[PDB]
Parts: sequence; C-alpha cells; structure tokens
Amino acid sequence: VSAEDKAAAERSKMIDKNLREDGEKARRTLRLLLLGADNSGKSTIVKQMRGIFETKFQVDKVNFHMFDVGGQRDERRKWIQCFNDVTAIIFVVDSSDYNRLQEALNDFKSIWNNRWLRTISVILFLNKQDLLAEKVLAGKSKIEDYFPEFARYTTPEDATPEPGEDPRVTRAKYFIRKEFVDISTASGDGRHICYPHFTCAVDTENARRIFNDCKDIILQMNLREYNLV
Amino acid sequence: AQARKLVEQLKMEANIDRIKVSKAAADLMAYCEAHAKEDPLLTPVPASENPFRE
Amino acid sequence: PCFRPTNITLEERRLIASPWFAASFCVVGLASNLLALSVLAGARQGGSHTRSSFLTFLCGLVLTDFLGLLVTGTIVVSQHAALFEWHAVDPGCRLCRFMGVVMIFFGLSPLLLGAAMASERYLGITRPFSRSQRRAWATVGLVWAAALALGLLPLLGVGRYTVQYPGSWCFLTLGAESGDVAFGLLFSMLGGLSVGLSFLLNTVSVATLCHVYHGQEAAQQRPRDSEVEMMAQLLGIMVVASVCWLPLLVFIAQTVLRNPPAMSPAGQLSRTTEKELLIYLRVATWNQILDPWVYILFRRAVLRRLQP
Amino acid sequence: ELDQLRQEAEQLKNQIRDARKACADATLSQITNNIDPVGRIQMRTRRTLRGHLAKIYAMHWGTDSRLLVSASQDGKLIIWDSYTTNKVHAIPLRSSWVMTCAYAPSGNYVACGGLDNICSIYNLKTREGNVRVSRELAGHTGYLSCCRFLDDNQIVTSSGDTTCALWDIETGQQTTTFTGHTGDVMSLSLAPDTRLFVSGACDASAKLWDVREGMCRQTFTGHESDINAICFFPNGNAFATGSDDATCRLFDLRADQELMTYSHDNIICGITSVSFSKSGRLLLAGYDDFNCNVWDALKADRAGVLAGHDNRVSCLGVTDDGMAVATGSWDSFLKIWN
Ligand SMILES: CC(C)CCC[C@@H](C)[C@H]1CC[C@H]2[C@@H]3CC=C4C[C@@H](O)CC[C@]4(C)[C@H]3CC[C@]12C
Ligand SMILES: CC(C)CCC[C@@H](C)[C@H]1CC[C@H]2[C@@H]3CC=C4C[C@@H](O)CC[C@]4(C)[C@H]3CC[C@]12C
Ligand SMILES: CC(C)CCC[C@@H](C)[C@H]1CC[C@H]2[C@@H]3CC=C4C[C@@H](O)CC[C@]4(C)[C@H]3CC[C@]12C
Ligand SMILES: CC(C)CCC[C@@H](C)[C@H]1CC[C@H]2[C@@H]3CC=C4C[C@@H](O)CC[C@]4(C)[C@H]3CC[C@]12C
Ligand SMILES: CCCCC[C@H](O)/C=C/[C@@H]1[C@@H](C/C=C\CCCC(=O)O)[C@H]2CO[C@@H]1C2
Repeated sequence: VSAEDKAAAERSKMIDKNLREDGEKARRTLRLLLLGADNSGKSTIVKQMRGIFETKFQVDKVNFHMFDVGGQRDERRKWIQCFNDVTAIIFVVDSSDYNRLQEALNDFKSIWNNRWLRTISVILFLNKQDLLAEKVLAGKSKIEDYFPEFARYTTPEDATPEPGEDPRVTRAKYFIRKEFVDISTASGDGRHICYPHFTCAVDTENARRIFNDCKDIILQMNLREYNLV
Repeated sequence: AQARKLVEQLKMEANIDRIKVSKAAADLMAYCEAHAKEDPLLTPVPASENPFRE
Repeated sequence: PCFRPTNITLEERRLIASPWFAASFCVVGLASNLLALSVLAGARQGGSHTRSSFLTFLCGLVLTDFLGLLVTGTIVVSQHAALFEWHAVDPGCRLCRFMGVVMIFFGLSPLLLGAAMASERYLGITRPFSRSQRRAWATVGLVWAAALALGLLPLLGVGRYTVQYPGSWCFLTLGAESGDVAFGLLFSMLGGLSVGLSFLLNTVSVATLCHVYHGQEAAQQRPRDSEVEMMAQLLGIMVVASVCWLPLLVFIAQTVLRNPPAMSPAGQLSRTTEKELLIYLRVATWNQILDPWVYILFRRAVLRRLQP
Repeated sequence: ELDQLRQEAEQLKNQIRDARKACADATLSQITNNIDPVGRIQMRTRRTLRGHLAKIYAMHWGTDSRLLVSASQDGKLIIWDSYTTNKVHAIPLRSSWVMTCAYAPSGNYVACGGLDNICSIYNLKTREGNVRVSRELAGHTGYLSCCRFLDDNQIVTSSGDTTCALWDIETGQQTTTFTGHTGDVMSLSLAPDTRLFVSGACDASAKLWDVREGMCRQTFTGHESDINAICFFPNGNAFATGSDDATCRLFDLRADQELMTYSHDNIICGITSVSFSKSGRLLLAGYDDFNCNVWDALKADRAGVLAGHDNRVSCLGVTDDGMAVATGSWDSFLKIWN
C-alpha cells in the first residue's frame, strides 16, 4: 500500500506474534480459585509461595496458580463470575467447630449451585482433621446438639477407615463428608464433581492431592467432549 | 448518625422542581426528530460514504 | 488399454453379480451418513466446544465417506442399469481413470483419518496435561492431499487402472509387472500401517481407561458411565476397522506376489480371483457404512436425543 | 431518635412519591403513538477484531471515532483502529484480572482497573516510546467496576465498595469522594458537560451526583435487580438503566420519573450493557443470550436483533460519530456492527 501502511502492518504482525508466543507460554499452567472462611486456614495448605493473593507451586510436571480474593463482602455473586474458567475451586472448610459448620454447608451449597460455576469442579479440604478427632474423642461438644440426624447413623459396612482411627472419629469424619457430598449430588447433573479430602495442616501431600484431582477433572472433561460429539 | 444524613439527602432530593412528564416527553421527541437526519445507524449511509467497506 | 477381456455367464448375474448389492449398500451408507451429518450439524449449531479438533476430524471423516459413496455408487448403479459402457463411453481411456483415482482417494482417506483421530484420542486420554481448530483443518487437508497424491500415481506411471469383474468397476490391476506390484504393495502397506496404528493407539487408550476404572474409587466417588462408554466405542472402532479392511489389504498384497503370476500374460484373470476380490471389496466397503454408526450414532446421548 | 428519623424519612418518601405521581400527567407511549415506527434494522458484521486469547470484559471508544481499547483476562489492553484491523498497542497487565477500561477524550491517556483495586493510568504519548505505568491510583477498599475520563487531569472511578472517587492525575490523590450506595457500584455514565453523572449499583437504584457539589441531587428506583450498566441520553435530561430483570428502564432528570420500560417475554436473561445512538432514537443492549437488541427509544419495540459471538456479550459501545457500534463478548472476539 504505502510506507506508513507497511510499517503499521509490520508492527501489527509483530504484536500478533508476541501475543501468540505469550499465549503459548501461559497456556501450559493451571489456575485454581481458593475459597473458604476466616477460620478455614486456607493459606496453611499447600505450604509454598513461589486484594488478590496469588500462590504458585509446581508438582512433578505442571504448575498451578492459586488465586485468593481478600477484602470482599458476602456479595460474592459479582466477582465470582470472573472465575468461570478456572480449572477447579479449592474449598477449604474447618471441620472442627460445629457452630459455624452449618454456615459452611450453606456457603458450599451456594457455590455449588451458582449459575456461572455450573461446570467448575470443587476440591473440598476438610481442614483441622486433628482438632476434629481430638474434639470427638474428648467426649464433649456432641454433634447431636448441632446435627440431630447424626444419631442413629452408622458408617457403611463396605468402608475403609483410616488405620488406627477410633470408630467415633471415623464415624464423624464420614458424617461430615456425607453431608457435603449429599449437597454436592442432590443438584448435580454430572457436569461437575466434588472431591473431598481430609487434611491435617501438617501434611505435605495436599499439592499431590490437587494434582491428581485436577488430572482426573481434565480427563473427565476430555471424555465428555469425545462422547457427546 | 446516618439517619440525619439520610434525612438531609431525602430533603435535598425532594427540593427539586419537576416541570411535567408530558413536557419532558415532547422535548425528547423534538430532540430525536431534530437529529433524525444525522443517524447513520438509523439511515444506512451510502456505501461510498461508509468507511467499513470491502 | 484400460479394458481387459471378461464376460459374465448366466447364473452369475442372478446371485453374485446381481445389481441389488451396489444399490443396497449405497443407499444404506448414504442414509446413515446423512443422519450422522445431521447430528454433527446440530452439535455444531450448539457451538464449537473447546478442543474441537476431534469434531473437525469427525466432520471430515463423515463428509469423505458420504462423498465417496455418493460418487462411486452412482457410477456403479448406472453401469448396472445400462447407461454407461466402457466400450462406448469414454473409449479413449478417459472415464474410469477418474473412477480409480476417486476410489483410491476414498479408500485411503478413511484409514489415515481414523489413525489421526485415534492418535488424538490417545493423547487426550493417556496424557491429559497437553493443551483454534485451524490445526485440525490443516491436518484434514494434508490427509486428503496425501490420499489424492497416492491416487494420482498411476497416471504418471507405475500403476495401471483397468475395468475389472464384473465389468462394472475400474481399479488398480493385479499384474505381475514392476509397476503393478510396486503400486499394489505400496497401497497395501499404507493401509496396513494405518490400521495397525489405529489398533495400537486404541488398545493403549482402552488399557489406560481400564486401569482408571478398575482402580478403586475408594469412596465410589464417580459413576464411570463415561469411561465405560469410551471403552465400548474404542473396542467397536478397533474390531470394525480391522475385520472390515485387513482382508482386502492382505489379498491385494498377496495376489501381486506369487510364483505363478496371477494375471496371465494375455491379461486374463482367474474367475476365482475375481470373485474373491469382489467379495473383499464389498466387506471393505461396509467399513464406511458402519463408520458413522460406531463413531456417532452408537452413543447414549445421541440415541436419547433422537428417541423423540 | 431512631423512630423520629424513620418517621421523617417515611414522610419525605411519601411526599416525593405523591409529587412524582402528580407530575405524571401522561405517558410517553401516548405521545409517541403518532410517530411512524422505524422499519426493521439489519446490521451485519464489518470488522471481526481478533487476537485476544481470553474473555473480553470491557470496551471503550475514542474521540478519534476510530479507536477502541479492549481488556481481557489474559492481561492485555489492546488498542484497535476500527477502520482497519491493525492493532496499535498491546500493553501488558500486572494483574490478569481486569474488569474496567477507559479511553481519555484527548487520546493521550488510558485507564484500567479490576480486582486488584488499584487503577493504572498509562500515557499513550510516550516521550521515548513504549507504554508503562504512568500513574497508580490506590485507596479503594474493593474492585473497580467502571471509570471515565472527565478530562486529562481528573478521573472518576466507581468501586465495588459502594463508593465513587474523583482523583487528580497530577496530584494522585482522592480530590473528591461520593458515597450513599447500598450495593456495589457496577455502572457509571458521564454527561456531555462532564458536570453531573448518573451511577447505578447493586441496590437496584441509580443516583445522580454533581461533580462540582458531590451531592445526591436525585435518586431513582424501580428495578428489581442490580443495575449492570447505564448510559446517558445525548440531549442531557434522560438516561437508561439495564438490570438483571431482562428489562431496560429509561428515566428522566427534569421530570424525575421512570419514563418507560422495555421488556419482552422471549428475553429472560439479564442485560450486560446499554448504549444510545447519536440521536438517541435507537437503544443498544447486549444480553446473556449471546445477542444484542436494538430497541426503539420512542416506541418500546425491539427494532432489530444482532446475532453473533459464541459466548456472553459483555461490553457494548457506540462511536461518538455514531457510524458503528462495538460489542465484545466472552468469545474473545470483539465485533463492529454497522
Ligand atoms: C439390516 C441392514 C444392516 C442390512 C443392509 C444390507 C442388506 C440390505 C443386504 C445384505 C444382504 C443382501 C442380499 C444378499 C443376497 C441377495 C440374493 C439376490 O436376490 C440378490 C440380492 C439379495 C437379496 C441381497 C439384497 C440386499 C441385502 C439384503
Ligand atoms: C475431492 C474428490 C472429488 C477428488 C477430485 C480429484 C479430481 C481433481 C481428479 C479426479 C480424476 C482426475 C483426472 C483423471 C485423469 C486425468 C487424465 C490426465 O491425462 C490429465 C489429468 C486428468 C484429467 C485428471 C485431473 C484431476 C481429476 C479430475
Ligand atoms: C500387573 C499387570 C498385568 C497390570 C496392568 C494391566 C491391567 C491394568 C489390565 C486390566 C485391564 C486390561 C485390559 C483389558 C482389555 C484389553 C483389550 C484387549 O483387546 C487388549 C488388552 C487390554 C487393553 C487389557 C490390557 C491389560 C489391562 C489394562
Ligand atoms: C461388523 C462385521 C460383522 C461386518 C458386518 C457384516 C458384513 C461385512 C456382511 C453383511 C452382509 C454380507 C454379504 C451378504 C452376502 C454375500 C454374498 C456372498 O456370495 C458373498 C459375500 C456377501 C457379499 C456378504 C459379504 C459380507 C457382508 C457385507
Ligand atoms: C478400495 C475401495 C474403497 C471404496 C470405499 C467406498 O466408501 C465404497 C464404495 C462402494 C463401491 C465399490 C465398487 C465396486 C464394488 C462392486 C459393485 C458391483 O459391481 O455391484 C460401490 C459399491 O458399494 C459402494 C459403491
């Protein structure tokens, strides 16, 4: 066309190549959204740090960016829409205290049924497992006073209790997991799944747990893409 | 004392002097009709006068 | 050239050379491919989803099968009726060279495309941590170009296209000359490699899926309908592709290589060989008919959607 | 104390409602029924600006009338020339989460904001080339939803903490603050005189704030959900508000009434953005249904429908010259309709 037009076209081509290279570089990582409460101990899990707080870690072959939102009111329905493409939502909930446990259940059911998060899977960390075991084994703060349905409920016969765990501890753990998974499955159409886990705040396997769960999520996404067509 | 601030704001808002709904509608209609001839979106301009042509 | 001696007998037209075979297979394949294309068009109208390279490959496959059937069956049925005649229509070696080119094109495209699709599925299953759709279309175009380039070889030498039994189709000759054996071996080798790669990749994918499923879920965390359906799809693909295409490739590779030459020096071909070739081409042709059924229609979601 | 204040507020609200009802001597529909409706409007894509690798969240035209800045989740502010399809600048972002972008009238400055809560102002006219952080505005307690350039030295920005702030670029300090919203301020529109601006929030209401005085001159309500976006009529006495109720309510300033409401049974999702034509006759509104609707501002009828994009249509805008309309969706593709 002309000299100015040629220069503009060359600049545009260089810019497009730069954007393509940056996208190729940045598409190999995974993004996760961290959620919970004040007492959930969100920052404790994944003991690595290599408004918005971003954490980076690198399991055997992949790198994860965990994004946490701070200084936000209860009206999460607005900014949550931003994270409609994250690979997973790491929902950390304190499993020791029972007074606020129902509030956590309500928060989880609100997150699960969100309009913009109908495809994002949830990795649930039932934190403070040691505190829960100590409280239940101490013969105090009965769960029945906060959960009438807990009574007359027994652990499934075809179950795998942790080695050395007392029957009461495993019973309480399974009750909590069952409540969360029931809320997960009642409204679930199979598009997204909830993965529960029991952390201890002194465990180094949380990163590997996230890695395995994200791998499974991606595999299921690929299988759905193949089959539905 | 947020109640006092709310009361003051309400009084200030009510201090306005509305003229007429019909007058506002007529003014809007007149403004729309005045510029009706300068609306390329409303009236498709000639292809020779359209910068996005190819 | 391009025409070889042959003459049908009385009983042959009634049982083996009857025209109902071509019409039946062509109509069934066309209807199945039309239904598959309708389903794919509906899915596309739903929206091009992420990692849609598989959708691109599937669309290319169904389109190739549909075009191949619609092109070849028309000529075959017309010749069966009495509209075309190799001794009267295009007597100057004009018409069925195109028929051989298109036949090779549409016989090679499905195999290579299936191999590519199997490779994509293997990558997406065994190694999840790996990734536009332009690349898929580029690959489809490259596959079609390779198939056509192989098909055009006899035009510039080596190969030879001739009208074969029952005098209704025109295909590569099973001669003992250097060019004939070279082209036959090349075609059979590429077909066998495509089938083998598809089978191997699908087997590895099915093994990985079985390891994932049989692997204890601990808490029954997942209903594995999706993994079971994929395993069934892959097993069907493997069995159908192999059992349908391998015999023809083996036959065309074996016929060219024989101590007593198959085709006599005068150009005559034994009736047994002609009948075997016709039967093997029919069983191979059924691959295209069953392809959309295995890939698309034999799906729980698609069957449920088409139920009402 | 509290009871007396509540009674006074109730009395003031009742008096305001009575005055509003009295001023409602007629309806715009009755006046406009005598106007011949505009025929069907059919607009086809002319430019398909592509290159963004993530979901586009904002857009804003420029005074040059062929210029628009787009921001996405990949963390890039891309300045496009509408006439051609050649990118002019591709500024990178410190934070990949950006929700608001704004183009200064002079074209020498641009503004960006998002979940980081810190607004970044970049100077396009670099003395030695390259674009970097020309200024950083901080002090808000929430994510920034919208921002506009009153001039080359003053910038108004609305945050999710239920507040708006006028900042001086040269001083980099909060020269003024506006408060009173009960919900997050998700919208903001500047009047032609750049003196009074109407802002909406999650409180399902809008408020008119005067820049010089910084007082809530008027407050309008009626929406049943949050107001996602707001546009100001060119004349200077009316505006339009789009909410999640699948309704678009056009109000008035002098009348102090909800002049009209646009809704249809077929449309059920919320409206992401609103815009006005050069004369204001046509109202543009993008919907979550992946479409855009052109309504007749004086007939309450869906004049036209623009179909495009494979994902949510988020940002909308109309060039000052009024020759084209830009729309950006989560498909990662802007588009220009004419
Ligand atoms: C149910 C679906 C899969 C069947 C599709 C292929 C069918 C239509 C094919 C396969 C076997 C075929 C038959 C096989 C043999 C004969 C004998 C003679 O009369 C010629 C035609 C006739 C009668 C064929 C008609 C077509 C046929 C019935
Ligand atoms: C996509 C599908 C339909 C395949 C289409 C391939 C077309 C282009 C092929 C099929 C048959 C081919 C022809 C077959 C034979 C000859 C005779 C030769 O002396 C010149 C080339 C010519 C005339 C070929 C031209 C290209 C041709 C028409
Ligand atoms: C200790 C060793 C044997 C364990 C590893 C093999 C385990 C996982 C077993 C269980 C299920 C098996 C698969 C089941 C089905 C098939 C399909 C068949 O056409 C090829 C073999 C293949 C693909 C099997 C390979 C081996 C397999 C994957
Ligand atoms: C999925 C597997 C089972 C393949 C599907 C079955 C196909 C290949 C079957 C169904 C009908 C069959 C044909 C039915 C009748 C005849 C006539 C006979 O004189 C030669 C074989 C021939 C021409 C058969 C070839 C194989 C055939 C086409
Ligand atoms: C190596 C060839 C691959 C072909 C794949 C293609 O997808 C199949 C086409 C078949 C054709 C085979 C040609 C001749 C077979 C004999 C026909 C006859 O004489 O009745 C026609 C009869 O079924 C259809 C149409």
